[PDB]
Amino acid sequence: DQAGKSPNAVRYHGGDEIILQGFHWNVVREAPNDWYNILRQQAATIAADGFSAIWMPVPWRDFSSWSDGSKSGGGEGYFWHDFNKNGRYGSDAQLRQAASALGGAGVKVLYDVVPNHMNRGYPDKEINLPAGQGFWRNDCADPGNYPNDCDDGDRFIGGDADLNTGHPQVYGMFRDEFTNLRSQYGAGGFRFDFVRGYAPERVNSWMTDSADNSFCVGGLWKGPSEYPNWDWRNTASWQQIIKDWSDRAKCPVFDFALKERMQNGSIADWKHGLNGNPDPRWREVAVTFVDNHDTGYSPGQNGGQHHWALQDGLIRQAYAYILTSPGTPVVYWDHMYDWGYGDFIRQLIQVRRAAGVRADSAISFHSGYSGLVATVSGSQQTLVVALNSDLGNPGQVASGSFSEAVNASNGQVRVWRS
Ligand SMILES: OC[C@H]1O[C@H](O[C@H]2[C@H](O)[C@@H](O)[C@@H](O[C@H]3[C@H](O)[C@@H](O)[C@@H](O[C@H]4[C@H](O)[C@@H](O)[C@@H](O)O[C@@H]4CO)O[C@@H]3CO)O[C@@H]2CO)[C@H](O)[C@@H](O)[C@@H]1O
Ligand SMILES: [Ca+2]
Ligand SMILES: [Ca+2]
Repeated sequence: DQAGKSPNAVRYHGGDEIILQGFHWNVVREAPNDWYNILRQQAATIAADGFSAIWMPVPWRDFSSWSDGSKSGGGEGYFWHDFNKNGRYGSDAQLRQAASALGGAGVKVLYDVVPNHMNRGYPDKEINLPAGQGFWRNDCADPGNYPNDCDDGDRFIGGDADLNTGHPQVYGMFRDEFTNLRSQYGAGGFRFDFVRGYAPERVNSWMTDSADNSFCVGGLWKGPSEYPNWDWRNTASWQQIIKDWSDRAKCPVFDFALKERMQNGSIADWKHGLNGNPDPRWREVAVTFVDNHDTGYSPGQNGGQHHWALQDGLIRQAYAYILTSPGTPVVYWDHMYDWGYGDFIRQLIQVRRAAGVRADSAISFHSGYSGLVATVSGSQQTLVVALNSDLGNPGQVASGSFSEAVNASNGQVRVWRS
């Protein structure tokens, strides 16, 4: 495990990570208080599958609850009330065992942290911040979903649960918890939640103070049309918007540019995600994914959230693309362990590693065929990737002696290594 910072000091940890999102939206409903026991038990498997890191659910207990017609949710971690680790995923004790088992097997533990808001209203909690002290966004005049004097970012829905993460005491509180996660819960890094909610610069601060040399990733889902008309971002590409967050937080960022192309364009247009960017300083900070707990389905109730789900006819192509290309790939728990894509994914992980493909590896796109046709310059081998293409042989697009590495879905997924 190579471990440095990128050339622009972004915390990509060697640019060689392969991450597993370790949960789906309905875990708290399907394996109540049993999730950490399940991970402990699966640690060796996760490690053998080839993952170098795992994105853990929020560790802070969440006993929230909501209902919206047929829709229902709560307890998943995004509306926590305390730093107490005895939540719906399992106890503190189990968490410790789980992180220890993962860590021992050589899988880094990345915690999902939610600094933007908390469950203000929860009656029995250990963290009680009174009103009128500047701790809350709503301590200030709250015009609309725009930064206010009590919160330098967007608000979460109503904004009544928004924290002034910039308040010296609120900042300090998060900072200590981050340090706590690293020293007693074996944190090798963090996934920063709802990043649009507070300044990017705060994320760099936090990382600097508690885990400067760790891995970090920001979850920024905000399209151009959500910025004010006068803002440059209102006219920028998805790529520019996320790259800008990354420059400021000094953390890799989820590639929502690739996700939007996967949902709205053709497979040939997948080349316009951050990860396909010709400048290595651009593509290396991209954290690729096919679906997450928000965008995809989940086993159980209501099929989870499925806000921007990738259709099944493209799941193999999508994994083939992310696992063989630049940026840092993320595998969704369900595709891997629930839905039967596990074998195919395992094969690609092996291909990626044998080729020595990394965050900054070069990628070239070949124009004369149908589908996506790309040449990837791994540090050990060159890969030719042809997805839903009329390409006949790797030699039509690259110099060298190629061997078939992968051939799935009636040749819709073809990968060759030199
Ligand atoms: O007190 C503040 C607000 O509280 C109430 O909001 C409810 C919402 O209406 C519910 O829908 C729900 O919210 C979920 C959200 O549905 C779910 O997607 C998840 O969101 C995360 C997301 O996973 C994550 O990836 C990330 O980037 O950001 C999101 C926020 O962290 O989790 C949310 C919280 O559980 O629950 C909230 C609170 O219970 C109320 O309705 C509002 O009026 C009020 O302002
Ligand atoms: Ca690394
Ligand atoms: Ca906010």
